[PDB]
Amino acid sequence: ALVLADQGVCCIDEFDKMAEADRTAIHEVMEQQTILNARCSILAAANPAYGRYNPRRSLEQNIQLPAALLSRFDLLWLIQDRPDRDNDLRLAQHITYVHQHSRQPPSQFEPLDMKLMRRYIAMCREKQPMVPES
Amino acid sequence: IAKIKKFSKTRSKDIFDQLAKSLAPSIHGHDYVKKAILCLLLGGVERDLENGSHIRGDINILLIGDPSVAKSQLLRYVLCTAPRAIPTTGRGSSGVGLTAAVTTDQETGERRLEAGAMVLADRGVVCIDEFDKMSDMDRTAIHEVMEQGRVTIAKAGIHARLNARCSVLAAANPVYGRYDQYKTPMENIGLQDSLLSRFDLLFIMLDQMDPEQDREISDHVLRMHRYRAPGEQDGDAMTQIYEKHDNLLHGTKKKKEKMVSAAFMKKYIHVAKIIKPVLTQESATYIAEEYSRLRSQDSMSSDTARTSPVTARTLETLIRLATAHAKARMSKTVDLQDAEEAVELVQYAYFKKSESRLKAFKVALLDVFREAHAQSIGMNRLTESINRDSEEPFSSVEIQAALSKMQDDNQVMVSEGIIFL
Repeated sequence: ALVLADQGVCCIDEFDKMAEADRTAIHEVMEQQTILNARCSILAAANPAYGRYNPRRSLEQNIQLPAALLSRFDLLWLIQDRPDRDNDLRLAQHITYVHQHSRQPPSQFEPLDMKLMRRYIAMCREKQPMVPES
Repeated sequence: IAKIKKFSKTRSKDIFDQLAKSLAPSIHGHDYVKKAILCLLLGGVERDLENGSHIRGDINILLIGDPSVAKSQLLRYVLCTAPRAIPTTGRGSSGVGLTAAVTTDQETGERRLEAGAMVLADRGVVCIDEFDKMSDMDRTAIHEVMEQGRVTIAKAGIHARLNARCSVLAAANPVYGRYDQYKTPMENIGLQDSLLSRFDLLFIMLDQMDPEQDREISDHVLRMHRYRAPGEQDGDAMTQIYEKHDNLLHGTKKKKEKMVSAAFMKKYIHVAKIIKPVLTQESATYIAEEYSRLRSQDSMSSDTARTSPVTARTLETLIRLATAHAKARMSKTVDLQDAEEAVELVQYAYFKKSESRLKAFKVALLDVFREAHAQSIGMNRLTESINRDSEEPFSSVEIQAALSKMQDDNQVMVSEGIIFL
Protein backbone atom coordinates (compact mmCIF):
# COMPACT_ATOMS: atom_id res chain seq x y z
CA ALA A 1 0.00 0.00 0.00
CA LEU A 2 2.85 2.37 0.85
CA VAL A 3 4.58 1.69 -2.48
CA LEU A 4 1.31 2.02 -4.41
CA ALA A 5 0.87 5.59 -3.09
CA ASP A 6 4.28 6.82 -4.27
CA GLN A 7 4.22 10.58 -4.94
CA GLY A 8 0.75 10.59 -3.37
CA VAL A 9 -1.10 10.35 -0.06
CA CYS A 10 -1.44 7.23 2.10
CA CYS A 11 -4.51 7.62 4.31
CA ILE A 12 -4.53 4.99 7.08
CA ASP A 13 -7.15 4.66 9.80
CA GLU A 14 -7.29 2.64 13.02
CA PHE A 15 -3.57 3.25 13.48
CA ASP A 16 -3.86 2.58 17.22
CA LYS A 17 -5.39 -0.84 16.41
CA MET A 18 -2.31 -2.34 14.72
CA ALA A 19 0.53 -4.51 15.98
CA GLU A 20 3.90 -2.94 16.77
CA ALA A 21 5.69 -5.09 14.17
CA ASP A 22 4.24 -3.08 11.28
CA ARG A 23 4.74 0.11 13.32
CA THR A 24 8.48 -0.60 13.41
CA ALA A 25 8.65 -0.69 9.61
CA ILE A 26 6.55 2.49 9.47
CA HIS A 27 9.40 4.42 11.13
CA GLU A 28 11.79 3.91 8.21
CA VAL A 29 9.11 5.03 5.75
CA MET A 30 8.46 8.14 7.85
CA GLU A 31 12.14 9.03 8.28
CA GLN A 32 13.52 8.32 4.80
CA GLN A 33 10.51 7.79 2.48
CA THR A 34 12.11 4.50 1.43
CA ILE A 35 11.49 0.81 2.02
CA LEU A 36 12.22 0.82 -2.81
CA ASN A 37 11.00 4.41 -2.54
CA ALA A 38 8.00 5.31 -0.38
CA ARG A 39 7.83 9.07 -1.05
CA CYS A 40 4.30 9.48 0.27
CA SER A 41 2.44 11.77 2.65
CA ILE A 42 1.12 9.73 5.59
CA LEU A 43 -2.26 10.72 7.05
CA ALA A 44 -2.96 8.60 10.12
CA ALA A 45 -6.16 8.35 12.17
CA ALA A 46 -6.27 7.27 15.81
CA ASN A 47 -8.67 6.77 18.72
CA PRO A 48 -8.16 6.72 22.50
CA ALA A 49 -7.45 3.39 24.15
CA TYR A 50 -10.53 3.49 26.40
CA GLY A 51 -12.80 5.05 23.77
CA ARG A 52 -12.65 8.47 25.45
CA TYR A 53 -9.68 10.81 25.63
CA ASN A 54 -8.60 11.31 29.24
CA PRO A 55 -6.75 14.62 29.81
CA ARG A 56 -5.51 13.31 33.17
CA ARG A 57 -3.40 10.61 31.52
CA SER A 58 -0.33 11.50 29.50
CA LEU A 59 -0.54 11.82 25.73
CA GLU A 60 1.61 8.75 25.05
CA GLN A 61 -0.49 6.57 27.37
CA ASN A 62 -3.73 7.80 25.79
CA ILE A 63 -2.28 7.08 22.33
CA GLN A 64 -0.37 3.87 23.32
CA LEU A 65 2.29 4.80 20.73
CA PRO A 66 5.99 5.62 21.20
CA ALA A 67 7.06 9.24 21.53
CA ALA A 68 9.39 8.93 18.53
CA LEU A 69 6.54 7.85 16.25
CA LEU A 70 4.47 10.87 17.28
CA SER A 71 7.51 13.12 16.86
CA ARG A 72 8.00 11.88 13.29
CA PHE A 73 4.47 13.11 12.56
CA ASP A 74 4.95 16.79 11.74
CA LEU A 75 1.38 17.62 12.81
CA LEU A 76 -0.84 16.24 15.58
CA TRP A 77 -4.53 17.17 15.79
CA LEU A 78 -6.74 16.22 18.74
CA ILE A 79 -10.52 16.36 18.33
CA GLN A 80 -12.64 15.95 21.47
CA ASP A 81 -16.43 15.57 21.58
CA ARG A 82 -16.93 18.33 24.12
CA PRO A 83 -20.67 18.74 24.89
CA ASP A 84 -21.86 22.29 24.22
CA ARG A 85 -25.59 22.93 23.89
CA ASP A 86 -25.47 25.64 21.21
CA ASN A 87 -22.74 23.84 19.26
CA ASP A 88 -24.69 20.58 19.48
CA LEU A 89 -27.84 22.29 18.18
CA ARG A 90 -25.91 23.90 15.31
CA LEU A 91 -24.31 20.58 14.37
CA ALA A 92 -27.70 18.84 14.54
CA GLN A 93 -29.41 21.42 12.34
CA HIS A 94 -26.58 21.31 9.79
CA ILE A 95 -26.86 17.52 9.69
CA THR A 96 -30.62 17.85 9.18
CA TYR A 97 -30.15 20.28 6.29
CA VAL A 98 -27.51 18.06 4.66
CA HIS A 99 -29.84 15.06 5.01
CA GLN A 100 -32.97 16.78 3.68
CA HIS A 101 -31.59 19.06 0.94
CA SER A 102 -29.06 16.56 -0.49
CA ARG A 103 -26.55 19.40 -0.24
CA GLN A 104 -24.34 21.36 2.08
CA PRO A 105 -25.91 24.30 3.92
CA PRO A 106 -25.51 27.59 2.04
CA SER A 107 -22.21 29.15 3.09
CA GLN A 108 -20.77 32.52 2.07
CA PHE A 109 -19.03 31.07 -1.01
CA GLU A 110 -19.80 27.93 -2.98
CA PRO A 111 -16.90 25.45 -2.73
CA LEU A 112 -14.82 24.75 -5.81
CA ASP A 113 -15.19 21.54 -7.80
CA MET A 114 -13.01 18.53 -7.05
CA LYS A 115 -11.40 18.53 -10.51
CA LEU A 116 -10.59 22.24 -10.29
CA MET A 117 -9.00 21.79 -6.86
CA ARG A 118 -7.00 18.80 -8.12
CA ARG A 119 -5.67 20.80 -11.07
CA TYR A 120 -4.84 23.74 -8.79
CA ILE A 121 -2.90 21.46 -6.43
CA ALA A 122 -1.09 19.87 -9.37
CA MET A 123 -0.03 23.30 -10.65
CA CYS A 124 1.01 24.54 -7.20
CA ARG A 125 3.17 21.45 -6.70
CA GLU A 126 5.14 22.44 -9.81
CA LYS A 127 6.84 25.41 -8.13
CA GLN A 128 9.91 25.23 -5.88
CA PRO A 129 10.19 28.41 -3.79
CA MET A 130 13.61 29.42 -2.48
CA VAL A 131 13.94 30.50 1.15
CA PRO A 132 15.35 34.04 1.48
CA GLU A 133 18.21 34.56 3.91
CA SER A 134 16.61 37.65 5.49
CA ILE B 1 -57.04 -3.64 -5.28
CA ALA B 2 -60.59 -2.66 -4.37
CA LYS B 3 -60.40 -4.61 -1.11
CA ILE B 4 -57.07 -2.95 -0.24
CA LYS B 5 -58.52 0.51 -0.91
CA LYS B 6 -61.63 -0.27 1.15
CA PHE B 7 -59.56 -1.55 4.08
CA SER B 8 -57.28 1.50 3.93
CA LYS B 9 -60.21 3.94 3.80
CA THR B 10 -62.25 2.25 6.53
CA ARG B 11 -59.33 1.46 8.86
CA SER B 12 -57.52 4.79 8.70
CA LYS B 13 -55.35 4.73 11.84
CA ASP B 14 -55.89 1.09 12.86
CA ILE B 15 -53.76 -0.42 10.05
CA PHE B 16 -50.43 -0.06 11.86
CA ASP B 17 -52.27 -1.22 14.98
CA GLN B 18 -53.85 -4.26 13.31
CA LEU B 19 -50.87 -5.46 11.25
CA ALA B 20 -48.62 -5.47 14.32
CA LYS B 21 -51.37 -7.27 16.24
CA SER B 22 -51.97 -9.93 13.56
CA LEU B 23 -48.27 -10.31 12.75
CA ALA B 24 -47.73 -13.60 14.62
CA PRO B 25 -50.73 -15.21 16.35
CA SER B 26 -48.56 -18.14 17.49
CA ILE B 27 -46.37 -15.73 19.52
CA HIS B 28 -47.91 -14.02 22.54
CA GLY B 29 -46.96 -10.51 23.60
CA HIS B 30 -44.00 -8.43 22.41
CA ASP B 31 -46.06 -5.70 20.76
CA TYR B 32 -43.04 -3.42 20.35
CA VAL B 33 -41.03 -6.22 18.72
CA LYS B 34 -43.92 -6.87 16.33
CA LYS B 35 -44.10 -3.15 15.49
CA ALA B 36 -40.35 -3.10 14.82
CA ILE B 37 -40.65 -6.16 12.56
CA LEU B 38 -43.51 -4.46 10.71
CA CYS B 39 -41.37 -1.35 10.25
CA LEU B 40 -38.56 -3.53 8.88
CA LEU B 41 -40.99 -5.14 6.43
CA LEU B 42 -42.19 -1.70 5.32
CA GLY B 43 -38.68 -0.24 5.19
CA GLY B 44 -37.40 3.30 4.83
CA VAL B 45 -36.63 5.48 1.83
CA GLU B 46 -33.26 5.47 0.07
CA ARG B 47 -32.18 8.95 -1.00
CA ASP B 48 -29.53 9.62 -3.64
CA LEU B 49 -27.94 13.06 -3.83
CA GLU B 50 -26.68 15.27 -6.65
CA ASN B 51 -23.13 14.81 -5.34
CA GLY B 52 -23.72 11.04 -5.47
CA SER B 53 -23.44 10.45 -1.72
CA HIS B 54 -25.54 7.53 -0.46
CA ILE B 55 -27.70 7.63 2.68
CA ARG B 56 -28.76 4.28 4.12
CA GLY B 57 -32.47 3.49 4.20
CA ASP B 58 -32.30 0.23 6.16
CA ILE B 59 -32.87 -0.42 9.86
CA ASN B 60 -30.86 -2.74 12.11
CA ILE B 61 -32.46 -4.22 15.24
CA LEU B 62 -30.74 -6.31 17.92
CA LEU B 63 -32.72 -8.43 20.40
CA ILE B 64 -31.11 -9.54 23.67
CA GLY B 65 -32.82 -11.47 26.43
CA ASP B 66 -33.23 -14.65 28.41
CA PRO B 67 -33.61 -18.04 26.70
CA SER B 68 -37.08 -19.23 25.68
CA VAL B 69 -38.67 -15.84 24.97
CA ALA B 70 -39.55 -16.76 21.35
CA LYS B 71 -36.79 -14.93 19.49
CA SER B 72 -35.75 -17.76 17.16
CA GLN B 73 -39.46 -18.26 16.45
CA LEU B 74 -39.68 -14.62 15.34
CA LEU B 75 -36.56 -15.05 13.20
CA ARG B 76 -38.00 -18.15 11.52
CA TYR B 77 -41.32 -16.38 10.93
CA VAL B 78 -39.51 -13.44 9.31
CA LEU B 79 -37.53 -15.91 7.18
CA CYS B 80 -40.76 -17.54 6.01
CA THR B 81 -42.60 -14.27 5.32
CA ALA B 82 -39.80 -12.21 3.77
CA PRO B 83 -39.26 -12.70 0.00
CA ARG B 84 -35.44 -12.62 0.16
CA ALA B 85 -34.55 -13.85 3.65
CA ILE B 86 -31.25 -15.59 4.35
CA PRO B 87 -30.37 -17.19 7.72
CA THR B 88 -26.68 -17.03 8.69
CA THR B 89 -25.70 -18.37 12.11
CA GLY B 90 -22.77 -17.12 14.17
CA ARG B 91 -20.03 -19.65 13.41
CA GLY B 92 -21.84 -21.26 10.47
CA SER B 93 -20.52 -18.66 8.01
CA SER B 94 -17.28 -16.71 8.36
CA GLY B 95 -16.21 -13.46 6.71
CA VAL B 96 -15.40 -15.33 3.50
CA GLY B 97 -18.94 -16.70 3.44
CA LEU B 98 -20.58 -13.36 4.22
CA THR B 99 -18.38 -11.22 1.94
CA ALA B 100 -17.88 -11.87 -1.77
CA ALA B 101 -14.52 -13.41 -2.63
CA VAL B 102 -12.11 -13.62 -5.57
CA THR B 103 -11.20 -16.97 -7.15
CA THR B 104 -8.55 -17.51 -9.82
CA ASP B 105 -10.10 -19.57 -12.62
CA GLN B 106 -7.70 -22.24 -13.87
CA GLU B 107 -9.46 -22.69 -17.23
CA THR B 108 -8.72 -19.16 -18.49
CA GLY B 109 -6.28 -17.77 -15.91
CA GLU B 110 -8.48 -14.80 -14.98
CA ARG B 111 -9.89 -13.86 -11.58
CA ARG B 112 -13.65 -13.95 -10.99
CA LEU B 113 -15.89 -12.71 -8.19
CA GLU B 114 -18.13 -15.07 -6.22
CA ALA B 115 -20.95 -13.41 -4.30
CA GLY B 116 -21.18 -13.76 -0.53
CA ALA B 117 -24.19 -14.30 1.69
CA MET B 118 -25.02 -10.60 2.05
CA VAL B 119 -24.33 -9.81 -1.62
CA LEU B 120 -27.07 -12.18 -2.80
CA ALA B 121 -29.56 -10.76 -0.26
CA ASP B 122 -30.01 -7.41 -1.98
CA ARG B 123 -33.00 -5.44 -0.65
CA GLY B 124 -33.77 -8.41 1.59
CA VAL B 125 -33.38 -9.64 5.17
CA VAL B 126 -30.39 -11.39 6.75
CA CYS B 127 -31.07 -13.21 10.02
CA ILE B 128 -28.19 -13.95 12.41
CA ASP B 129 -28.93 -16.16 15.41
CA GLU B 130 -26.38 -16.48 18.23
CA PHE B 131 -24.84 -13.16 17.22
CA ASP B 132 -22.79 -13.17 20.43
CA LYS B 133 -20.87 -16.26 19.30
CA MET B 134 -19.81 -14.42 16.14
CA SER B 135 -16.23 -13.18 16.21
CA ASP B 136 -15.43 -9.48 16.32
CA MET B 137 -13.82 -9.66 12.90
CA ASP B 138 -16.97 -10.71 11.07
CA ARG B 139 -18.60 -7.83 12.96
CA THR B 140 -16.05 -5.45 11.44
CA ALA B 141 -16.73 -6.96 8.02
CA ILE B 142 -20.49 -6.49 8.48
CA HIS B 143 -19.90 -2.92 9.71
CA GLU B 144 -19.36 -1.64 6.15
CA VAL B 145 -22.65 -3.15 4.98
CA MET B 146 -24.47 -1.80 8.04
CA GLU B 147 -23.01 1.67 7.43
CA GLN B 148 -23.18 2.20 3.65
CA GLY B 149 -24.53 -1.08 2.25
CA ARG B 150 -21.59 -1.70 -0.07
CA VAL B 151 -18.60 -4.05 -0.25
CA THR B 152 -15.32 -2.99 -1.87
CA ILE B 153 -13.02 -5.78 -3.09
CA ALA B 154 -9.55 -5.35 -4.58
CA LYS B 155 -7.17 -8.21 -5.41
CA ALA B 156 -4.20 -7.69 -7.74
CA GLY B 157 -5.55 -7.57 -11.29
CA ILE B 158 -9.18 -6.78 -10.39
CA HIS B 159 -11.18 -4.41 -8.20
CA ALA B 160 -14.92 -3.88 -7.83
CA ARG B 161 -17.68 -2.57 -5.58
CA LEU B 162 -20.86 -4.56 -4.94
CA ASN B 163 -24.17 -3.34 -3.56
CA ALA B 164 -25.21 -4.70 -0.15
CA ARG B 165 -28.35 -2.67 0.63
CA CYS B 166 -29.91 -5.05 3.15
CA SER B 167 -31.52 -5.19 6.59
CA VAL B 168 -30.22 -7.39 9.41
CA LEU B 169 -31.96 -9.15 12.28
CA ALA B 170 -29.64 -10.23 15.09
CA ALA B 171 -30.35 -12.47 18.09
CA ALA B 172 -27.80 -12.80 20.89
CA ASN B 173 -27.61 -14.15 24.45
CA PRO B 174 -26.14 -12.32 27.46
CA VAL B 175 -22.57 -13.00 28.55
CA TYR B 176 -23.76 -14.53 31.84
CA GLY B 177 -26.40 -16.68 30.10
CA ARG B 178 -29.30 -14.92 31.82
CA TYR B 179 -29.77 -11.16 31.99
CA ASP B 180 -28.74 -9.61 35.31
CA GLN B 181 -31.27 -7.18 36.78
CA TYR B 182 -28.79 -5.60 39.21
CA LYS B 183 -25.88 -5.23 36.79
CA THR B 184 -25.94 -2.44 34.24
CA PRO B 185 -26.97 -3.24 30.64
CA MET B 186 -23.46 -2.37 29.45
CA GLU B 187 -21.96 -5.32 31.34
CA ASN B 188 -24.75 -7.68 30.27
CA ILE B 189 -24.58 -6.86 26.55
CA GLY B 190 -20.78 -6.86 26.45
CA LEU B 191 -20.44 -5.17 23.05
CA GLN B 192 -18.46 -2.24 21.72
CA ASP B 193 -19.99 1.22 21.39
CA SER B 194 -19.51 1.35 17.61
CA LEU B 195 -21.49 -1.85 17.00
CA LEU B 196 -24.37 -0.68 19.21
CA SER B 197 -24.38 2.76 17.56
CA ARG B 198 -24.49 1.20 14.08
CA PHE B 199 -27.52 -0.78 15.23
CA ASP B 200 -30.68 1.32 14.99
CA LEU B 201 -32.86 -0.38 17.64
CA LEU B 202 -32.02 -2.39 20.76
CA PHE B 203 -34.65 -4.54 22.47
CA ILE B 204 -34.18 -6.21 25.86
CA MET B 205 -36.57 -9.05 26.71
CA LEU B 206 -37.01 -10.32 30.27
CA ASP B 207 -38.66 -13.61 31.28
CA GLN B 208 -40.71 -12.00 34.04
CA MET B 209 -42.60 -14.87 35.70
CA ASP B 210 -45.67 -12.93 36.79
CA PRO B 211 -48.68 -14.98 37.99
CA GLU B 212 -51.07 -13.70 35.34
CA GLN B 213 -48.38 -13.64 32.64
CA ASP B 214 -47.41 -17.26 33.34
CA ARG B 215 -51.07 -18.30 33.33
CA GLU B 216 -51.73 -16.49 30.03
CA ILE B 217 -48.61 -17.90 28.36
CA SER B 218 -49.50 -21.42 29.49
CA ASP B 219 -53.07 -21.01 28.25
CA HIS B 220 -51.90 -19.74 24.86
CA VAL B 221 -49.36 -22.56 24.49
CA LEU B 222 -51.93 -25.19 25.47
CA ARG B 223 -54.52 -23.76 23.06
CA MET B 224 -51.99 -23.78 20.21
CA HIS B 225 -50.85 -27.32 21.08
CA ARG B 226 -54.40 -28.72 21.23
CA TYR B 227 -55.27 -27.15 17.86
CA ARG B 228 -55.58 -29.49 14.88
CA ALA B 229 -55.97 -28.53 11.23
CA PRO B 230 -59.53 -28.92 9.89
CA GLY B 231 -60.35 -31.53 7.28
CA GLU B 232 -58.12 -34.12 8.96
CA GLN B 233 -59.08 -37.23 10.95
CA ASP B 234 -58.18 -37.21 14.64
CA GLY B 235 -55.27 -39.40 15.70
CA ASP B 236 -53.84 -39.67 12.18
CA ALA B 237 -50.08 -39.87 11.76
CA MET B 238 -48.68 -37.34 9.34
CA THR B 239 -59.04 -14.50 -0.09
CA GLN B 240 -60.91 -12.78 2.73
CA ILE B 241 -59.17 -9.87 4.43
CA TYR B 242 -59.95 -11.21 7.92
CA GLU B 243 -59.07 -14.77 8.89
CA LYS B 244 -61.88 -17.14 9.83
CA HIS B 245 -62.40 -17.22 13.59
CA ASP B 246 -61.28 -20.39 15.38
CA ASN B 247 -62.30 -21.44 18.88
CA LEU B 248 -58.75 -22.64 19.64
CA LEU B 249 -56.47 -20.29 17.68
CA HIS B 250 -58.42 -17.15 18.68
CA GLY B 251 -60.70 -18.05 21.58
CA THR B 252 -64.19 -17.08 22.70
CA LYS B 253 -63.04 -13.75 24.14
CA LYS B 254 -61.26 -12.78 20.90
CA LYS B 255 -64.50 -13.03 18.89
CA LYS B 256 -64.74 -9.21 18.85
CA GLU B 257 -61.57 -8.90 16.72
CA LYS B 258 -60.22 -10.69 13.66
CA MET B 259 -56.74 -11.24 12.23
CA VAL B 260 -55.56 -10.34 8.74
CA SER B 261 -54.86 -13.18 6.32
CA ALA B 262 -51.26 -13.88 5.34
CA ALA B 263 -51.72 -13.35 1.59
CA PHE B 264 -53.61 -10.06 1.97
CA MET B 265 -51.02 -8.91 4.50
CA LYS B 266 -48.19 -9.71 2.06
CA LYS B 267 -49.94 -7.87 -0.78
CA TYR B 268 -50.59 -4.82 1.41
CA ILE B 269 -46.97 -4.86 2.61
CA HIS B 270 -45.73 -4.93 -0.99
CA VAL B 271 -48.06 -2.08 -1.99
CA ALA B 272 -46.97 -0.02 1.03
CA LYS B 273 -43.31 -0.64 0.19
CA ILE B 274 -44.06 0.67 -3.30
CA ILE B 275 -45.44 3.90 -1.79
CA LYS B 276 -42.95 6.78 -1.49
CA PRO B 277 -43.81 9.17 1.37
CA VAL B 278 -42.71 12.80 1.72
CA LEU B 279 -41.67 14.39 5.02
CA THR B 280 -43.45 17.54 6.18
CA GLN B 281 -42.11 20.71 7.78
CA GLU B 282 -44.44 20.52 10.80
CA SER B 283 -43.00 17.19 11.95
CA ALA B 284 -39.39 18.29 11.33
CA THR B 285 -39.32 20.89 14.10
CA TYR B 286 -41.04 18.52 16.54
CA ILE B 287 -38.55 15.74 15.74
CA ALA B 288 -35.61 18.13 16.15
CA GLU B 289 -36.92 19.38 19.51
CA GLU B 290 -37.48 15.82 20.74
CA TYR B 291 -33.98 14.84 19.60
CA SER B 292 -32.54 17.81 21.51
CA ARG B 293 -34.56 16.73 24.56
CA LEU B 294 -33.21 13.19 24.22
CA ARG B 295 -29.63 14.46 24.00
CA SER B 296 -30.13 16.73 27.02
CA GLN B 297 -31.84 13.92 28.98
CA ASP B 298 -28.39 12.95 30.34
CA SER B 299 -29.08 15.36 33.21
CA MET B 300 -32.65 14.02 33.54
CA SER B 301 -31.98 10.26 33.33
CA SER B 302 -32.74 9.84 37.08
CA ASP B 303 -31.85 6.26 38.13
CA THR B 304 -32.58 4.92 34.63
CA ALA B 305 -29.63 3.88 32.48
CA ARG B 306 -29.25 3.96 28.70
CA THR B 307 -28.88 0.80 26.63
CA SER B 308 -27.23 2.49 23.64
CA PRO B 309 -25.36 5.78 23.17
CA VAL B 310 -27.22 8.62 21.46
CA THR B 311 -25.39 9.84 18.36
CA ALA B 312 -26.23 11.56 15.07
CA ARG B 313 -27.50 8.20 13.76
CA THR B 314 -30.41 8.32 16.23
CA LEU B 315 -31.92 11.22 14.28
CA GLU B 316 -31.58 9.15 11.10
CA THR B 317 -33.29 6.25 12.87
CA LEU B 318 -36.13 8.53 14.00
CA ILE B 319 -36.65 9.80 10.45
CA ARG B 320 -36.53 6.26 9.04
CA LEU B 321 -39.01 4.90 11.61
CA ALA B 322 -41.33 7.82 10.86
CA THR B 323 -41.04 7.03 7.15
CA ALA B 324 -41.86 3.36 7.80
CA HIS B 325 -44.88 4.28 9.94
CA ALA B 326 -46.06 6.62 7.18
CA LYS B 327 -45.64 3.69 4.78
CA ALA B 328 -47.82 1.57 7.09
CA ARG B 329 -50.94 3.54 6.12
CA MET B 330 -51.46 4.54 2.49
CA SER B 331 -50.80 8.29 2.50
CA LYS B 332 -48.48 10.92 1.03
CA THR B 333 -47.41 13.15 3.94
CA VAL B 334 -45.96 12.76 7.43
CA ASP B 335 -48.21 13.73 10.36
CA LEU B 336 -47.54 14.42 14.03
CA GLN B 337 -48.64 11.01 15.32
CA ASP B 338 -46.33 9.46 12.72
CA ALA B 339 -43.34 10.97 14.54
CA GLU B 340 -44.95 10.37 17.94
CA GLU B 341 -45.07 6.61 17.36
CA ALA B 342 -41.36 6.51 16.51
CA VAL B 343 -40.57 8.71 19.52
CA GLU B 344 -42.50 6.36 21.81
CA LEU B 345 -40.66 3.37 20.33
CA VAL B 346 -37.31 5.08 20.94
CA GLN B 347 -38.33 5.95 24.50
CA TYR B 348 -39.25 2.31 25.17
CA ALA B 349 -36.11 0.85 23.57
CA TYR B 350 -33.43 3.30 24.70
CA PHE B 351 -34.09 3.59 28.45
CA LYS B 352 -34.32 0.77 30.99
CA LYS B 353 -34.63 0.97 34.77
CA SER B 354 -41.21 31.75 42.28
CA GLU B 355 -38.07 29.72 42.98
CA SER B 356 -36.07 30.69 39.89
CA ARG B 357 -37.13 34.25 40.73
CA LEU B 358 -35.57 33.95 44.19
CA LYS B 359 -32.40 32.29 42.89
CA ALA B 360 -31.86 34.95 40.22
CA PHE B 361 -32.52 37.68 42.79
CA LYS B 362 -29.94 36.21 45.18
CA VAL B 363 -27.33 35.73 42.43
CA ALA B 364 -27.81 39.32 41.25
CA LEU B 365 -27.53 40.56 44.84
CA LEU B 366 -24.27 38.62 45.30
CA ASP B 367 -22.85 40.07 42.09
CA VAL B 368 -23.91 43.60 43.03
CA PHE B 369 -22.57 43.47 46.58
CA ARG B 370 -19.16 41.99 45.78
CA GLU B 371 -18.75 44.12 42.72
CA ALA B 372 -18.88 47.07 45.15
CA HIS B 373 -16.69 45.73 48.00
CA ALA B 374 -18.64 47.90 50.46
CA GLN B 375 -21.70 47.52 52.68
CA SER B 376 -23.57 50.48 51.11
CA ILE B 377 -24.50 50.72 47.43
CA GLY B 378 -26.29 53.49 45.56
CA MET B 379 -29.78 52.75 44.29
CA ASN B 380 -29.07 53.79 40.70
CA ARG B 381 -26.15 51.37 40.37
CA LEU B 382 -28.19 48.70 42.18
CA THR B 383 -31.05 48.85 39.68
CA GLU B 384 -28.82 49.30 36.63
CA SER B 385 -26.60 46.31 37.45
CA ILE B 386 -29.55 44.11 38.47
CA ASN B 387 -31.49 44.80 35.26
CA ARG B 388 -28.40 45.00 33.01
CA ASP B 389 -26.86 41.51 33.28
CA SER B 390 -30.34 39.92 33.45
CA GLU B 391 -32.34 39.28 30.28
CA GLU B 392 -35.53 40.37 32.08
CA PRO B 393 -35.91 43.64 34.02
CA PHE B 394 -37.82 42.23 36.96
CA SER B 395 -41.11 43.64 38.22
CA SER B 396 -40.84 46.22 41.00
CA VAL B 397 -43.71 44.75 43.04
CA GLU B 398 -42.17 41.27 43.13
CA ILE B 399 -38.74 42.78 43.86
CA GLN B 400 -40.22 44.56 46.88
CA ALA B 401 -42.00 41.36 47.95
CA ALA B 402 -38.67 39.52 47.85
CA LEU B 403 -37.09 42.38 49.81
CA SER B 404 -39.80 42.11 52.46
CA LYS B 405 -39.34 38.33 52.67
CA MET B 406 -35.58 38.75 53.10
CA GLN B 407 -36.19 41.45 55.72
CA ASP B 408 -38.28 38.91 57.62
CA ASP B 409 -35.19 36.70 57.25
CA ASN B 410 -32.97 39.49 58.66
CA GLN B 411 -30.66 39.29 55.64
CA VAL B 412 -31.26 42.66 53.92
CA MET B 413 -32.34 46.09 55.19
CA VAL B 414 -33.34 48.94 52.86
CA SER B 415 -33.26 52.44 54.35
CA GLU B 416 -33.80 55.69 52.42
CA GLY B 417 -33.01 53.97 49.13
CA ILE B 418 -29.74 52.43 50.37
CA ILE B 419 -29.39 48.67 50.88
CA PHE B 420 -27.33 47.20 53.73
CA LEU B 421 -26.60 43.53 54.37
